[PDB]
Amino acid sequence: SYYHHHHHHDYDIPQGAMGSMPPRPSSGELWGIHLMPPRILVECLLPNGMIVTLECLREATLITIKHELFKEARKYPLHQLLQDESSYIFVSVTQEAEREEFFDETRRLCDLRLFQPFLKVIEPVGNREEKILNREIGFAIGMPVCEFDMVKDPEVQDFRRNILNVCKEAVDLRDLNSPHSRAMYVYPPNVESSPELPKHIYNKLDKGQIIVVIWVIVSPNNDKQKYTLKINHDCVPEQVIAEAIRKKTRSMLLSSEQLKLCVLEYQGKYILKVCGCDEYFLEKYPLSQYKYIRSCIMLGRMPNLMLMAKESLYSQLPMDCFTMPSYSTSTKSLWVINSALRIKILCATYVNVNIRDIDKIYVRTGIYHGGEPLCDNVNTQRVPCSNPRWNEWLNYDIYIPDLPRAARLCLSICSVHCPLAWGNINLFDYTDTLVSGKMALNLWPVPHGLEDLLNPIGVTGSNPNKETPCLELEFDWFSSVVKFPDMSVIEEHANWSVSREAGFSYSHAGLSNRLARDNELRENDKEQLKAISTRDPLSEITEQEKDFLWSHRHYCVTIPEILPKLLLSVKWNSRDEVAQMYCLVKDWPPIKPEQAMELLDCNYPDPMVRGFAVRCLEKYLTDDKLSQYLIQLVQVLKYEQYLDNLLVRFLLKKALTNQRIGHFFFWHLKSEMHNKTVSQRFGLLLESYCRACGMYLKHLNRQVEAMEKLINLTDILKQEKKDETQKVQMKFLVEQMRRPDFMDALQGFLSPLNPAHQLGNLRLEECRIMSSAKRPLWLNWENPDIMSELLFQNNEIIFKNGDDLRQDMLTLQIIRIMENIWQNQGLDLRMLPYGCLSIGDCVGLIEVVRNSHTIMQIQCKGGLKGALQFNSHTLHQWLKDKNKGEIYDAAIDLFTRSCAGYCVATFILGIGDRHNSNIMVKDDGQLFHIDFGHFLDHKKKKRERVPFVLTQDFLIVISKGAQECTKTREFERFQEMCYKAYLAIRQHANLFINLFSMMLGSGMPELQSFDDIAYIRKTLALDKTEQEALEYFMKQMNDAHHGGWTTK
Amino acid sequence: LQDAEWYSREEVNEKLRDDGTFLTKMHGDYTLTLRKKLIKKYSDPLTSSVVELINHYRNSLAQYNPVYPVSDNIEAVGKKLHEYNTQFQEKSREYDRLYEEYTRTSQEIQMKRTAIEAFNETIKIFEEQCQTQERYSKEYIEKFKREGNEKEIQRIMHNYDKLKSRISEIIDSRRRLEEDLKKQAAEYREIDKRMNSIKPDLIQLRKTRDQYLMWLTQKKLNEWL
Ligand SMILES: N#Cc1cccc(N)c1
Repeated sequence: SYYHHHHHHDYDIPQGAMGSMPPRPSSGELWGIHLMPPRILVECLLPNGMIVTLECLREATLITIKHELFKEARKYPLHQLLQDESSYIFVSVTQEAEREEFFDETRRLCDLRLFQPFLKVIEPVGNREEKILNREIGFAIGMPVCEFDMVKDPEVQDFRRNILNVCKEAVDLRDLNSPHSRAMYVYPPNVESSPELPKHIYNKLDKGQIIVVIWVIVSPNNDKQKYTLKINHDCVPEQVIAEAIRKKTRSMLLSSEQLKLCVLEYQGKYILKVCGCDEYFLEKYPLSQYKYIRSCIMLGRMPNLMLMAKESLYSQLPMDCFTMPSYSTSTKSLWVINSALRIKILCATYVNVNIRDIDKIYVRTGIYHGGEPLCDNVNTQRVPCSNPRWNEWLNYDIYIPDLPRAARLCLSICSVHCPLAWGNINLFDYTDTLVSGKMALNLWPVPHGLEDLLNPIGVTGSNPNKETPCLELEFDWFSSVVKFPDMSVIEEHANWSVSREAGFSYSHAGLSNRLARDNELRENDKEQLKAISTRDPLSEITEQEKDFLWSHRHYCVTIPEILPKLLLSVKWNSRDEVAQMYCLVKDWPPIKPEQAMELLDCNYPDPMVRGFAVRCLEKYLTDDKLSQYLIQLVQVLKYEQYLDNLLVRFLLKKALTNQRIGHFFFWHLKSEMHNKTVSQRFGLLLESYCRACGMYLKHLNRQVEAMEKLINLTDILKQEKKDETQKVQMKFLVEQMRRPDFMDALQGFLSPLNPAHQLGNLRLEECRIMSSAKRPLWLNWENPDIMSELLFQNNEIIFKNGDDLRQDMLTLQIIRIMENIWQNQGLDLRMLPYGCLSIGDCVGLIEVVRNSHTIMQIQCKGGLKGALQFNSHTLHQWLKDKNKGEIYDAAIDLFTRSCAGYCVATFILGIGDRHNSNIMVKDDGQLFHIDFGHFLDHKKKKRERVPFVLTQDFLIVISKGAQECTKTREFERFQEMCYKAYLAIRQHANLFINLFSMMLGSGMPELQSFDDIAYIRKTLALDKTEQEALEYFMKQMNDAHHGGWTTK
Repeated sequence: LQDAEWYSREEVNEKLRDDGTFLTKMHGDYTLTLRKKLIKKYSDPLTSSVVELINHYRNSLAQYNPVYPVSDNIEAVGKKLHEYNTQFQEKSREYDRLYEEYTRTSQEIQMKRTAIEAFNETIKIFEEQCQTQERYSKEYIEKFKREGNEKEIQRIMHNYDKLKSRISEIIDSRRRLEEDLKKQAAEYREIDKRMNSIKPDLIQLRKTRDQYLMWLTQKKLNEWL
């Protein structure tokens, strides 16, 4: 009766059930097995040809193993044919299939990444032992350096040798005014962008003063002493250092004049540390302008600095010691070539198709510039579905001189209408040489979101994976290597192309592409241009507007900010036009970085444009702002045509100029090394960084090693220890963490979430596996700072093996940026964008916020006894329970200030639906969201959603217990914060579009193409006027809530 | 003029999605969105209506500036939306599962390939080692003459026996990888194969489900979807 007695015969019961943890799988300490057995046999191949098999412990060092090998080899034959043991080094085949010599004989048998458990004994060949520490480099990069040396392609080799230009120049800046400048590389001052202070920070100062606390140390360094100055906010470290020495050294045995002299011989020997972490105040900024201070002000905290002698600081700094590695008029112009383009398709080989399902298959083709320079074509649907071979010159309606520098062929095999594979080639190579001859393009399979035929925003180049559709082809050969024009030549052609237009005559209908208004344009025009200039990148421009722009291009220099719209309004298929655009760009007024970043997205692939864009960054983009946007800048390298380019040279330099940038620049590259779209590019780039970065390589190698311990550890917990009790697993976890290899590897190192914090010594009692099915590890470290207690005695961060962090990571960044927007425009909403860092393929790190609880814990703890119900006041009650006195009043301000911001950010982004277990509240009353999920509304493919719907719980707390909260001023306030915030983001909406646009590079399913990003238009309502948009938001917010939100 | 069959930017992209097809007040009036192109009496040649301007150019846009007018139960055509939407979402999981298996099998394979390079490298070093001992072992048979003759050479030959038979095990271990490499590489061709047959029928299912939702809208929808 239930199922109308309908059977499902197919259905049998004998990764949905316990459906969590879907990445996998990475082999560990040996081949085929995650974690070598605690005792193990190893076949030792000797110089005398004898095999002796030692039983060693997993954890044994090579020094220990050698010492025993040569003891136990006396007992075997041919002993007299062995030299003293010291005359030998170890070697084996590793899991990357290379023969690594083992020089650092402290290393343990598990940590070697062997393939088969066997060591060969030998004398150290290649007497520069020193040089064969690019194992160091290869370890950091996670692919051996010799793997580049056997690459044929000259671009790669050329990148490798030429990029050293950058490495040498950056290292010359470091040892300029050393040791200070070295300390400045290593410990670069962590400083806000502006010295100017927001009003709400200022008002915490009583006419610009903060109580500070300078600590100092005395014999035998154990006893420390406070010195609480009350100084100006905008005074500098040296002024503060003086006052702390004044106070330390006033005395009843020193006159004032005697003091003044004792200040001068002391004042410049010291510098200001932060108690609890390795931050320093090495240069003249307003104390306020340092990040640490400003946080201390906002949190109502007293800064706790330390006087540190410079010699104890230049003690610790090493020598960075850079070395050069072992790897150290003509034939034709394109504009001569008087044919159109034709490209020959030959034979796709490895195509996997059901002859039953599919009728017919063909090769669609096109030429592109991000958007395309001719009507797209195919070829005829020949030898379909079964060994397909076309032998057709395809004919593209475009002259060969009208191909732009960055022109690209995009192609794809399809089904009848449905793409099988794809791949795109650059029509010019890195040396400017037109592509002629026979090419072997291996193809890429179509992604999730992409249904379209051809995919041109896809990566330029072949797949490296051999066993894929290998569609070979032939390019027209013109009896000479055809090259792209010089710039000197494109200049001349423009100078002629302009002078020629000045004599074209009276009537030109299709006025479109030329002024006719001359030096005197109309004023209705001049305001319709700045009207275009305001529009975001996704408000698509019409042919009329395009042509209108293109004619007035010379007045467009007045409005530099128009440039993206202008550049998109060029006919890139008309070199006459293109040659003129190059001449404007040549000296176009530099613009703001947040606007110039648009120009490094996929829609602006020209080298001259991207040049001008980097030029802007070189001028305006501070080391601060670079850090903020580094994620997008790494991602945008993908869209560069060639390995060696201006953007790579810019970042690489900054990276080797500032070690805090360096750090994240390593990790963001290192993250994506799994991805074959970038393994080459990033591998090479990372080799450069790693060869030039000084002692930070050794620090990275420690971080790296620690992560790969945790990768193996969680990897076992998720395969062989699934279907065990937490009890059993947790026993296994703590057993393993106590082995000395784990103790070595997981104790003395820097937090990759923030390398200022040091991790020392695991407290294994506070280390535990969380409940989640992904088996994330809660890890806890002792802060080994001299003033640990002043900041945090314990540092704890979560490591997650199963889950892709980079959605979160971007939303978190996107929040951090809304926060700064809001605050630097005087209005306080306190977002808590916690730390997140992806370090690999669905592997990552999340900052723990101590003293916070999922609303669901508040309710589970607020246990109305007996399972009757949870009370909506329980949050309010729980919050009261914490904050009592005038404190309570301020905690509701905080809750109300955070709750507003998070409501707007959430709404605009359209992050996952919010609920009890993914909202969090802190003892002091701040609220913040976690586990964001799919950002730009990714389940709508299956609405303008409101994810944060403020239930009673929250509303009660916004007003202070009042009933019918809808109608308090407590709430009126809250609403006006929401409206002021909503609009704040709407004046910066270009930036957010742009940040999202730059992130299409990454293979994020939620960012496949621009209409994914287009959601953020609706939700901001950029087509509307702000007062309509206001009312749209109020409208959207009102329907989700069922009352409130009208009569502004 | 209002109905006109063909008559904001976001949804028009999703209606032009997948060469010739076509369809703020203060900026301008109406927009012609031709796919190959947004194009603004109703430029220079102005001569009466919006229906007037489209019927002329349906018969090319080259001479204007230097190339498909694509556009009764209610409750039961609304169940169909739930039906095709359960089919379409059923189909997505199948396409999503297999894109993971494909990529895992791309890795599992390429992991195997490396391991074979590794084995082969290992074996070289073992083959180089039996070579290594024949040099010195056979210098250390003749050099001795009679001393320890078999009490030495047995235990030299024993070692040598273990060496090459350990080689024997490796080579067989490699072969056994290579067999499974092809089995994996077969399954890999099978994953692609079925992805290519699901894909065309995924898009059609999607397309009908849109037109079924188009025809209705000519808040209630969310329970079906
Ligand atoms: N117009 C237009 C258009 C259509 C698709 C993509 C982009 N970038 C532009």
